[PDB]
Amino acid sequence: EVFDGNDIENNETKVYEESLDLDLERSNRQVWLVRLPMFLAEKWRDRNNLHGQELGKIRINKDGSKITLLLNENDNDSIPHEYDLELTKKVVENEYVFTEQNLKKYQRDRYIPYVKTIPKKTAIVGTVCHECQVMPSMNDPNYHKIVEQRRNIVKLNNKERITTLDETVGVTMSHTGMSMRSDNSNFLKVGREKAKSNIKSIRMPKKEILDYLFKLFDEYDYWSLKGLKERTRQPEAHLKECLDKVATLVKKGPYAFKYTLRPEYKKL
Amino acid sequence: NENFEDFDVEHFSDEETYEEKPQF
Amino acid sequence: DPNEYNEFPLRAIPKEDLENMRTHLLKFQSKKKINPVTDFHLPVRLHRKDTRNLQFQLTRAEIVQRQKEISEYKKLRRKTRQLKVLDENAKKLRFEEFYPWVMEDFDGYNTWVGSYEAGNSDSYVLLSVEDDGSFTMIPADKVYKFTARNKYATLTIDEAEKRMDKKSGEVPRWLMKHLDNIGTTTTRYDRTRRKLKAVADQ
Amino acid sequence: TTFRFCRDCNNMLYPREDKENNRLLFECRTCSYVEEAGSPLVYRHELITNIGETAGVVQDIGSDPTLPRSDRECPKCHSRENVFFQSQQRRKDTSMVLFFVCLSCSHIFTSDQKNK
Amino acid sequence: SFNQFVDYTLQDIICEDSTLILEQLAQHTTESDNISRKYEISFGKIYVTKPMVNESDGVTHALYPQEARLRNLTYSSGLFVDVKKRTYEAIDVPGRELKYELIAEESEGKVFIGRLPIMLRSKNCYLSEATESDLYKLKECPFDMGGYFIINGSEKVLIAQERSAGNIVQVFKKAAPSPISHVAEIRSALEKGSRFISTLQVKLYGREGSSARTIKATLPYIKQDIPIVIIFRALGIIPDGEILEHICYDVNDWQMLEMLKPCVEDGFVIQDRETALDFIGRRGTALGIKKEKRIQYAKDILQKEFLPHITQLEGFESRKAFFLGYMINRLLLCALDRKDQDDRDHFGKKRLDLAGPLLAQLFKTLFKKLTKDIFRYMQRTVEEAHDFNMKLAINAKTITSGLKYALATGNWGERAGVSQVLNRYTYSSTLSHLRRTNTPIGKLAKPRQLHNTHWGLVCPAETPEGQACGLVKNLSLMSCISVGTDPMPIITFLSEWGMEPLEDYVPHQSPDATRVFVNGVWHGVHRNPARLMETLRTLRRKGDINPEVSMIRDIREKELKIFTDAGRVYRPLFIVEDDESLGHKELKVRKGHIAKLMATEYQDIDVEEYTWSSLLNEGLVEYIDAEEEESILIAMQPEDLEPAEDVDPAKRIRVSHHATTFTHCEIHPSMILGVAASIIPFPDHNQSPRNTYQSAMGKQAMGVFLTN
Ligand SMILES: [Zn+2]
Ligand SMILES: [Zn+2]
Repeated sequence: EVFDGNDIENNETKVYEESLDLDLERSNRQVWLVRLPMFLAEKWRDRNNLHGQELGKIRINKDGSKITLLLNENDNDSIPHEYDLELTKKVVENEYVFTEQNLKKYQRDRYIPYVKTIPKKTAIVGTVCHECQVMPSMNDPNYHKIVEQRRNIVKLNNKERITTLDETVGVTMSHTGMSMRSDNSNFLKVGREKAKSNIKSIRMPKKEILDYLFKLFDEYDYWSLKGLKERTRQPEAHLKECLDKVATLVKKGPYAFKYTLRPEYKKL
Repeated sequence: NENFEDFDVEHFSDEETYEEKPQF
Repeated sequence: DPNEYNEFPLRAIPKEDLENMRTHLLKFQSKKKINPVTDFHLPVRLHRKDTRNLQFQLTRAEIVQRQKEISEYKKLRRKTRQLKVLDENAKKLRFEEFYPWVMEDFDGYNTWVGSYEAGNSDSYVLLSVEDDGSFTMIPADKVYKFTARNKYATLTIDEAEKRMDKKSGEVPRWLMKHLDNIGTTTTRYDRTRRKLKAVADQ
Repeated sequence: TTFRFCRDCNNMLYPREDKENNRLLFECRTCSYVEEAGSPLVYRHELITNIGETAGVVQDIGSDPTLPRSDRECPKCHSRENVFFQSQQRRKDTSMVLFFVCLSCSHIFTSDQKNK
Repeated sequence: SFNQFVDYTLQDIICEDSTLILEQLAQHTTESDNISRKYEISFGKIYVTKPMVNESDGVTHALYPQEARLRNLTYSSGLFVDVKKRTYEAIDVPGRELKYELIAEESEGKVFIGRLPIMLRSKNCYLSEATESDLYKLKECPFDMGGYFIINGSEKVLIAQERSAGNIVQVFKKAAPSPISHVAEIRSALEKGSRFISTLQVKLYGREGSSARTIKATLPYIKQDIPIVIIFRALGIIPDGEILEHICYDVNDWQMLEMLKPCVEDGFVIQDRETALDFIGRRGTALGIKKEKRIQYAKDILQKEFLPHITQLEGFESRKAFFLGYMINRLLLCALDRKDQDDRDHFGKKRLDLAGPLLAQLFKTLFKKLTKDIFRYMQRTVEEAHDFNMKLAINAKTITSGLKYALATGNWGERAGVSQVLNRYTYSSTLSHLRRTNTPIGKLAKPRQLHNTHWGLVCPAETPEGQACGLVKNLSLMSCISVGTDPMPIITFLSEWGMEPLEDYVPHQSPDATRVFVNGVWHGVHRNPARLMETLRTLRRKGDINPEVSMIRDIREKELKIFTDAGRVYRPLFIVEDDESLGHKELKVRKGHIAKLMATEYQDIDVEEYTWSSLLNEGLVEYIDAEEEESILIAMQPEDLEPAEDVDPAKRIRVSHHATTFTHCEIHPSMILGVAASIIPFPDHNQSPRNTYQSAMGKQAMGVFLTN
């Protein structure tokens, strides 16, 4: 959304229906900033998931302020269904959660009236009060599965070895340099697409070509050889043989290297 | 050519030291 | 299991209200508590502006004041070139974060410029506590650290070079105090109050 | 020296002569935060430095296998087993006095006799 | 090293610069030709042939090393790449952004890019899969070990080149006449990138007797030394308290804060991030930036050039500022003499470039030249309207002649003596030349001495007597060089086993936190480092982490360093554990393991094949480099220093060290010697220079160098 700021002309009333000010009454919403391992993060951050379904149940025991998360059985059986929410910071300050949304573009004391401000519909939608980290519980029957997965992370290799060609080396090198096969690819055939265009022109009579030149000079006064040639379809020799008679080329003006009509015919 | 581990000292070869210390 | 505690369901956000909306993280970098509801002069404007040449761009109070005054007044080309390939995610990231987030109150008292923080912007999940005690899950995507700027009348780069230059001697310990007592390069907030009082006295 | 910082902008504070009370005021060079000085000392400079000789003492210093083990008596536990090391301040004119860390109560007791 | 290079580094070099895009603008005088073209040539998978030779008349046949040696050919194999040809067209409407689409001319297709010389007995060579009788049929000696190249029929050995390690902060005391007292430098390098070396020097001006001792750092592409406070504010840490929090990690370190006070005195009159960025952009050396773009110029220098070994991306200014503060902290500890200047001769701070890294950087340079030639030819064809031929687009002779010339003559470029003619005087001479290493020599160090960290890694007495004394070193028998692994799985494992990120690290509320470095990159801190080190060592001893990875816990400095890069010289050591059954420290290897090893050996000369990889896999032995050797205690022999305590007067006097806290044991101390020194009988009964003389002269003996 391209826009210019420092507008004292008040054009934002006409070019945004939505107010530009920061929406704030949701800022009292309590938000927990929760950190996840990659399996829970991949299950919980992909956009092909998350259709508003229930993902778990939160139990808070007030004896020691212990928070446990218990996921449902619908997602997977390899991952644990019980986690502990470690409060890394019980009191979190100066941390908020805001949303960014596109607007409706349709319908000393020295200052400059240009800032290049990009306005967006923003809204403080929460306050972070608890920074939390998810830990798999030690007594779950899938904690060993999580240990095995985290060991597999450093165990597996994401790169494969180079492929060695087991075919005969002559068959491999038959494609190389000296080769019978012509290149059937059409990548950058600029010469092929340029040499196919041939301009062949007949010699129209002198009265006709001078009439056509006078009409085109009446259309527009200055002309270049290539543009007038693609307008007239005539040989260079005959075209110059008429152009020197009824025209002249500019050599020193701002419109130099162009054929323009003679000053005698300019008034006509 | 030759490649020997027996360090025969290059006699009359002081110009290496001259180029090492040319400034005073 | 006995119900000797309080127990809350957890659910994900629907994806219908996730499209065309990015839920970022705000983190004010300050020793004292910052609350935009109370510590900020309403209305607050959180937008995306060019931060170069601070102290010479007008606050919103002066903007609407100048709107009021002017309303009362009126009423051969290179054919081929090499492109260095760059990945699209960081290209879009640079395009978005070329202008940083700026949050300004009405009078310019609180101006906070935010820097994007790429270290752990992909592992954060927000648990919003609803009115009925339930939890709604939000994938946080970007993190911004907001630093307050022009709270103590920062001075400019040219005479900053003049102070760096060794032709001048030791920089005085209370040069800022001398400049503030003179009235040179004041705060945006102080300039806004001066402008509003010079309007209101008429 | 006990360097202290402003509580508005977290810049360090600098001394101020006062006239109406003839006192020392620690003041911020940026945002005019002033407070009383809790000590008259504003600059402290060691020519002979005795700090950093026991630097690196951590609660699991006994987990280092490279550190030697002694049997000298802890004068807080009356325990025998402990670790020891020389002065961690690595000046060329430092002494060779041993510092012993008890592995039961984490006490730092020295082998020095001039001090004792 | 060669197997690692061919298997992965070739593909990595191809995939870094896989794509090459050229845009032909419309250049339209009239609106009838408002189309913009975008021609992209993309490299994909790389393939390597078996070693072959093409004759004059175009006949290509399999080449064997004996035939190459006899006919003065290069024992090389062909490299092919997949090339796919994208072409795009767009309507070149001014103002409207160009949107490109394929015309479905996506031709793709292996094409020849050059011949890579193949070191013998590697995975590409024919002699690796050959049995002893097959070697006799091919007229190759079964005792011949490989390790060399055949370039124009000459056996060429790539001498390992010793270099100082990158991405390490080294603090040095300068000379007395210089105005700078201490310099903390890092030679920052990145392996998965452009492979460019950027030197960041944080220098403390003024001597000890001076008063205005400021600290200034030398940013790349900046003509002046920028003050560290200005650099911190440009990175976005404005307050003096936060800057001193990033630099000094103790609130009571008033020595360090007193030395840091002149720095904020120097940087006081800059108090804004954009002011500091404008300062750095004015000091930018490009001198082609307008007035309003200097902020972005300094931001790009701080992102892409300032500390590239951390990251190249944006949003990591906090990580880079924490690393800068760590650098200034190390500089100030050395200035306050809490630590001395870092030893230049420490062998754990050194790397050895074997045939993998050397041919890797050489092939990287040659492939940059190849892609430049591809772009130049393609630009010439599209400009002059000639036909495009891919056989002329790729000059395979570039790669072929570059590798062949740099392996034939030792000039590594376009360093001398990198590749030498293999010594074939005796078998031991060939072994010594193949395990020989070289150190280039003008610094203030003393690299010719035999350092303490050279124990068990290089031979103590095997060196030339001339100008190469101490510079040319020979490896010990069990010493190996790491080929390098990816640090990213270990970084991820740390992040999910408790290493919190550096972005959320506050030093004053975490005074006992241990900093975690991976390949010299500070990634975060850990609250409890001992159990993290325990589980990491358990993974390495069980084989989950690669055993070449070195893990060091400095308890005194509260640091945990993990090195996964190539070039580290390590040696194997026995592992000593608690062994609560016998109540004393004991080796993990037992007589049952020894019997399994002997059963495997005598089967080789039906039970399970019990090998060195097995001992490494259940962790009876461990790979220890010179950096990890600093944090361990080693017993010289098992049966005397492990169990708790009349002697033969003929036996040598030996101390028991009076300490039972061993973590490792030497396998045998005779393996600290090299190939030539292991021929010496009773070398501990000789004067050491005479052992050096025999190590020199054993290569000039006469024997049977090869059976063929
Ligand atoms: Zn202040
Ligand atoms: Zn004790």
